[PDB]
Amino acid sequence: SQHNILEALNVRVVGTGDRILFLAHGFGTDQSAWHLILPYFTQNYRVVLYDLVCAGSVNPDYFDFNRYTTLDPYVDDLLNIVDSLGIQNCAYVGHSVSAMIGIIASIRRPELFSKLILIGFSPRFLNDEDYHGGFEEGEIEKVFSAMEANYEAWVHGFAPLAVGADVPAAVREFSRTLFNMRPDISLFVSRTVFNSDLRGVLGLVRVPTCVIQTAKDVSVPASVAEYLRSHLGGDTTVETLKTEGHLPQLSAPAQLAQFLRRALP
Ligand SMILES: CC(=O)/C=C/C=C(C)\C=C\C1=C(C)C[C@H](O)CC1(C)C
Repeated sequence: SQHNILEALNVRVVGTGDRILFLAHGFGTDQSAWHLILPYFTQNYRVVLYDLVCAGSVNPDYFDFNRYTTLDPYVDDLLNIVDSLGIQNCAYVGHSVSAMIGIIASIRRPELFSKLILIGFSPRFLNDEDYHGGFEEGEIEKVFSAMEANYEAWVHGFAPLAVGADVPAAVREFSRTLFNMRPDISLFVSRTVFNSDLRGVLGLVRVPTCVIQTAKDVSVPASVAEYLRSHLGGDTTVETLKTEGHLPQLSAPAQLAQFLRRALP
């Protein structure tokens, strides 16, 4: 139930250091997205990885549509893993939805995180009055229709856009993990995430935070970076990668590793 979570979400611990580094993947991927970055840190860090319940590498029977209606159960899962491993202090790297999860988690448990590293992070995707998130409700409904009508065609068109840079290996990988997801789960999670809004709680963040924005993220306008600088409550830094795309850990691992290396405690 809540009790076999380590096996259910493929929790793996690698590396040698005392300092615990948590690598948390985002939408459409699983923990294998970190495999190019991982060798940069395993000599100096104790690295914890897991898969979100919605990952295609997780048994889809674990995805309870009745439960996973907001981000809060996802946060519960993260903290359950943390507590189950007996982790009292760690550095946390969250990509995409895992960035959103980490924000909430750090408000709940400020003492747990020495540092938040947020990659491809947005507090809100939908545009509001005086807020450019990058999407509109009508647009999103058409995406959901395409996903339902022919998920695989959608993935085929989407994966290259999301990877952004001309790195076929990265596109192929992101496609693979998207195709592994059960289509109805992908759609449901997308609905959940698109209708989330963390703008109200950004000021409550107390933990030191590094935001790593990419050059041209389909999910995150450049304006969001400055917004986060203005609104995040903790000691915050914002930095921009020179490479384009939503998935730097696959498309530009050397550059991402460099940024991480100097941001990490
Ligand atoms: C079709 C199109 O161009 C618009 C993208 C539509 C998808 C479904 C967006 C998916 C996601 C991206 C990849 C990264 C975000 O962090 C989380 C979120 C669920 C919003």
